[PDB]
Amino acid sequence: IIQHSIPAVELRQPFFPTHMGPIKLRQFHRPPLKKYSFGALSQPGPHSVQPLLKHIKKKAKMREQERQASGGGEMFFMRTPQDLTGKDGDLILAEYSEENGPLMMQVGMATKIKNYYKRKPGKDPGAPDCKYGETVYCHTSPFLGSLHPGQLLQAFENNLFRAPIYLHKMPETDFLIIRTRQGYYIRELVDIFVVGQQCPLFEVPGPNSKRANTHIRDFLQVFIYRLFWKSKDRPRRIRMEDIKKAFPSHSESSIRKRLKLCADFKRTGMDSNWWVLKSDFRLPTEEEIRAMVSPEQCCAYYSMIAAEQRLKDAGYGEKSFKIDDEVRTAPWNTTRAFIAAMKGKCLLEVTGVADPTGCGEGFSYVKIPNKSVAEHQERYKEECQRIFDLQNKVLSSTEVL
Amino acid sequence: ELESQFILRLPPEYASTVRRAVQSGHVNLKDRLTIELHPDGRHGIVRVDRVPLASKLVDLPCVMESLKTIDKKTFYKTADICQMLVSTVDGDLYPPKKFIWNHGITLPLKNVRKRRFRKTAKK
Amino acid sequence: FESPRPYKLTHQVVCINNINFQRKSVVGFVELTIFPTVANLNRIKLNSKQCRIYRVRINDLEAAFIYNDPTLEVCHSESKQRNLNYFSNAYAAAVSAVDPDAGNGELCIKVPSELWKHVDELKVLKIHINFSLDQPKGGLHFVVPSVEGSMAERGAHVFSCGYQNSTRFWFPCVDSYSELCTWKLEFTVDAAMVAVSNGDLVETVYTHDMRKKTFHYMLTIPTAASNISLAIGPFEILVDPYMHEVTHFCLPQLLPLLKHTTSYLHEVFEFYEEILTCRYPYSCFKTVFIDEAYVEVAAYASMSIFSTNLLHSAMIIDETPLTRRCLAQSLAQQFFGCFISRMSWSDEWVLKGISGYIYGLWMKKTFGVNEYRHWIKEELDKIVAYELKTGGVLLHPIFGGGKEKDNPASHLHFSIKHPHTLSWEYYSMFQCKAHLVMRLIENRISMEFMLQVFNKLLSLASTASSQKFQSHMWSQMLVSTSGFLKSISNVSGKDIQPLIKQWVDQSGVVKFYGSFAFNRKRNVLELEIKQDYTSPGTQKYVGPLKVTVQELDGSFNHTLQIEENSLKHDIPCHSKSRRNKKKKIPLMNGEEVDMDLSAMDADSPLLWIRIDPDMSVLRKVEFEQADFMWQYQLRYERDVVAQQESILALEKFPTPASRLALTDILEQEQCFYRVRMSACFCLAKIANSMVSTWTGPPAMKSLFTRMFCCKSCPNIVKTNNFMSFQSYFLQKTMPVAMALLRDVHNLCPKEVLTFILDLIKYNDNRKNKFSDNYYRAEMIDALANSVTPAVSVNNEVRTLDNLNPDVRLILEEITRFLNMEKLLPSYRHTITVSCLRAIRVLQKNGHVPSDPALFKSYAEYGHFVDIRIAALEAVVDYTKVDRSYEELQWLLNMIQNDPVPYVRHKILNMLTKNPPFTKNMESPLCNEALVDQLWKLMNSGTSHDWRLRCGAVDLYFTLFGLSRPSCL
Repeated sequence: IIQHSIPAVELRQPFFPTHMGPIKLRQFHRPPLKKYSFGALSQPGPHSVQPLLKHIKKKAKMREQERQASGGGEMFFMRTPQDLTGKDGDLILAEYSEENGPLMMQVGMATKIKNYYKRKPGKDPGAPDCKYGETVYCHTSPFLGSLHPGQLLQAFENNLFRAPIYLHKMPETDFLIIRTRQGYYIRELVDIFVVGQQCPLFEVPGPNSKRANTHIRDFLQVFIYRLFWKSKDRPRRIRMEDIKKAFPSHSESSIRKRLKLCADFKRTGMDSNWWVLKSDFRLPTEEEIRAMVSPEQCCAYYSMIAAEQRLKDAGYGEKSFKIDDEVRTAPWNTTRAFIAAMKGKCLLEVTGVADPTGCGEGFSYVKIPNKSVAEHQERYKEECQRIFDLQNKVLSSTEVL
Repeated sequence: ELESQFILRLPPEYASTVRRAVQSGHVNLKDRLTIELHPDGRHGIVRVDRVPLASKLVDLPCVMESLKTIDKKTFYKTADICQMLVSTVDGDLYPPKKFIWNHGITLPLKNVRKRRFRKTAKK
Repeated sequence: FESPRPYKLTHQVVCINNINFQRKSVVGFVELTIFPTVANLNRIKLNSKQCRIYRVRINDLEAAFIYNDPTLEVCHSESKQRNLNYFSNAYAAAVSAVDPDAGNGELCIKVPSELWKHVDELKVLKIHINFSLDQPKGGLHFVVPSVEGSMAERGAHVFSCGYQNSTRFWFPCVDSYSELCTWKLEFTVDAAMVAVSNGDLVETVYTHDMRKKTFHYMLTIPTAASNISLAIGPFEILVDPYMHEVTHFCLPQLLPLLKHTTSYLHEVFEFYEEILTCRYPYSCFKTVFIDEAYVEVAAYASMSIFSTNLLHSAMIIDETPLTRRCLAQSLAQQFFGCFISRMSWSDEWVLKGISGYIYGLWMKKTFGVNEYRHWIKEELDKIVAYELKTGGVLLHPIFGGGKEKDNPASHLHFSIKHPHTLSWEYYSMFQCKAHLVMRLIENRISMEFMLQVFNKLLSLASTASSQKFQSHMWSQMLVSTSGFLKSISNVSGKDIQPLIKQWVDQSGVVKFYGSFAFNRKRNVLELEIKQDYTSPGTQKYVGPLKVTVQELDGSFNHTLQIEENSLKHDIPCHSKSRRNKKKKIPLMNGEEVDMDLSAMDADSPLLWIRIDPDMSVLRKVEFEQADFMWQYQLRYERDVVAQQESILALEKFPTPASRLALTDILEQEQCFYRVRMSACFCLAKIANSMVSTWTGPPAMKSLFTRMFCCKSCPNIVKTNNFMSFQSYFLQKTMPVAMALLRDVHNLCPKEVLTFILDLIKYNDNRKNKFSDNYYRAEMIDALANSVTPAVSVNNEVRTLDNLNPDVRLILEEITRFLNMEKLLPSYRHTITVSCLRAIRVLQKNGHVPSDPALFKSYAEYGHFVDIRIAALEAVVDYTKVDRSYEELQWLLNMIQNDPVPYVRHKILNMLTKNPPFTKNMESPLCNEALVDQLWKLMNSGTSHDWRLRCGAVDLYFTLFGLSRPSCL
């Protein structure tokens, strides 16, 4: 059970962007350092880099006091955008070995660590203890390869993907710099994880599919409703200009479809007009808006349009998505291959062109049929086990190359 | 707005001094460590105890995520990191492709651009 | 918020000693740790029954002693007001006075003035009581194999069965619920015989080093008294392998059955903490199997103690649900017999609500989401049937405080403050409404929010547990209705207090005359249907809801509802579905593929009516469609609900052969199991309507033809037809409905007769790995459903024809199976049970004469329960139709006199379901002395258990309820 932060569940901006240009899709999850137009750090010259040690201890104390005053147990603290900052709490770094993963979490979303351990035969005294995560004793392997007896394997777990993680040490020269409009902030951090290839659990849609087109419509319907909740006029009213500014790739006629059932157009003698909420229309409550679009559905759409931009940059037009090798590496192709293989509908290519590492250290998510038939599935298990054990050895090794 | 975070790399003696300053938690670190960025957006000067180190903003090849926690089991993602400001003891403090970093920060991710990244086939 | 109950309590210690098997008694001393509340708390009351106290003591001071039993009869034994109403009210007031939830008395030790001045000084005391349970005559059980020489050592066991507040009947305590304490428990046991209670194995070696052992179970986790129970005698099996601490106790020579039985339990704990996001909030979990049950379910703290009928040892397929089904209850109620806890009897319903609903959630994600929905439909079956038999099942917060009644639901008896007034029909339906009202809370509120609520509940409880006893700050584990409701609305405040005052606080079932009209029948008005309802006796008016309609190939149209129910309403209209030879499938529901112009399809753009297919409102919906629409719904629909209700609607009226065709078509696919069983019974009714309209064949023989190829089956299907459990149930069911197929000449199922006899011939060896058992049983019940009432025209009862002819063949087969199961016996004598039902139905047609002495010889002591229980059902119908006074007297004497509780429970239950002596139809003259003995058995001989005299209350409900019995 994954409980995201309240600005994540409330579909808030700029945590969940409404529209991303071609530049933004190339820079998806790689935000470039951009100058401010105003504020302290818009000025030239050196700027102070401030410590956080008093602030970390104070916030951890207060959150513990809020826990003990009602009166213990498990408490949820991620209720505001201010609570999602890196200025407080215990932190990790997570470095993804994949250049462009099939599913990615946004700022504000939640994930777990489960410490998968397979018991030794006979008298197991238990799994070894780790600094992070909850121990899960598993008899069936949640990955493509099987755990060995006595093997502990850490992994990220959420509703998007499954991926093994490997605790390493942050280098002694490297620090975390938090940069805001008001100043530079610094914190010490020692724990960094190397994250392997993802095992996707949520399906990425194809471009202009029916699921993708339903998602854009519903996300537009979510954004319109929250604009009415933001409006303070009685009766509630919004402007077409505010929707078009957030959605420049939509025609006004497609926005006219979503507004005709809930609002009435009142024209005014100016080139700025209002959509007044219908008096007999009950505006849906917050948690009803939450059920319409989940954070996981947005990331599946976000992965598609970013990868679609990368294929257009590589010379592949819309008629290509009998299929080209790079089009097989698209997340709508890899995740549909993996989930059907997870459900027993087919098998995987594993040695093949959709290998994200390019050197034999990862899995190729391309469908092969289930079709001497006990040897066919055993050779699949042998090929899965070999690369899984090889990936475990390389990404956990402290060898200096 | 989204909080910007990036990795700062120092020479080891300066990293040890600033590390002792961070572990000490004294306020005057805001004077002991300053960062100045040039208008080109790629070069800079990192001053440790008024000592200038010539710095270069490079792009990390792997996407990196920084995540917060309270109970060390359920983690909340805070930021995306893809850039590193590298300070050197030599180099032009005011300099008149080379900002592409080729390696991971961690030990197994050495030479990811040349060895561990599948390259895109055009046309 | 707080208890209106003084003298807070912390700790208690038991010490059972000298447990006897010969005079069969128990001695023990208890000690109690009390913080009194106010001074002059002199006449301190505890409560028990059937307990001769040996001495009482507070700190080497034997103080005073008060011991009443008003749980016994009226203060005058000949109070001539021998009707219901006075007795109900008097007994209600009596046992309310027995409850210490007021200034009362059952065990009022008076504090001496010395110790009263100590109360003035210090309100902290200890209580040491010596006492001895006799032969327990309504609190415990000493299961004894009737050997007494040596097998009394190896072969007996000892435990406590009982209802909620039966801890009274075991050892003296409070009103036993809602007193948070902790316990140290000392157990004088045989070195072989292992005793299991709550808590933990805290102190046991070979103990006291003399001849026996002695167990310390300490429950540190703060609980109440009605969770404590001790089963003495079985054998240990840790059935751990996946979760390391799961503990099981069964009688010897029953053990490897657990090795099949017990597992899947790990999966259940996995499921429950996927729900709750905790661990199993204890140390360990303990499970005892026993040959008896006061109640089959029974579930206590860290421990579920229940019957040795639920083993289902690896070959016995039909308890594939039942076993783990009941295991699910014995976990879920466990938690809410653990921690969440009712502040009163009038506060419980949330408990059984969330517990049963949670194992409903289990039944979703374990097997059969369609069987889940089927289970919900059976819940509505039970509830609708009972509250149209009887009045409502209400969930009070409301008292009649101040000697007030406020009870329209006093159609028989009291409910407000008390468990021990109710019927098992009532208590069962209480749990059933509990399930369905939690489904209504789904219907207004997210499942995720339900997870949120329950996690907050158990967080606050487990926080409030396991500490140094926060003084004055500890009763947060009483998580009853009011603050629970508050926490719901804190999670999401919606208009759920209307949900309460509808369903929690107006116990009424709602029928529906949603009258089908047909606009856009090329009508100017467009797609309209009227809303209607009124039907009192037991009615209720629920307005604003919505309506679910399927178009031809189109939208699930949903439409609002209102109160002031003389209503006419519209539909969010379909398109002009025209040229539908071209509009073949414009997307019915996904990629479903169907084409019929067979309906009234000139102007029928409609397919199916529905109100709330997710079964929100407690409903009994009555309306009419075109029969085409019903049959086509039976061609396909995505609801088992819709499928079996069109099964019922087409069981009423029609007979085209197209109905038969679509029925058989429905039977031959992958659709559902029990759908096909009721479809068989559809064919039964409709082919019984084929007397003059025998258009189709002798039905369903073709179904065994076209569906069953062993080795292509040259005209007869025989062998090894298992491992595909669709076919298992289907072969198990179908020949019964074939034995129903009758057309009026002599109803003549002769082909079917001989065919079924041939089915009984061709049974399998051990090639079937599945114990070919229930298949025999229902073939036998098909023979029991070869009901032939009209052979003996004048006198042919009496060995005359050696009565003839096919009846005799049926007799041969059932005689065979009775002696086979006397020799083989396969699994509970289940075959013998179905046989006994068959022999009674043969007496109900006058072929083997109406003589009970067989069934009488199977109601005896040393048989199984199920045999005995079916014999008692049989002899009850015997005394119903035949007018045997003497065996009724015998029956009541055995209601008085037998050791097994559950037979008394079921005698009185189905005696009341199937009565003789029916009210105001009194030919067999109850007025003579039978009212007298029945009034006695209400008063006397029935202080063993509550529910026995609750059943006697049900007896006087049915037999001469609200009046003098027309004696004097």
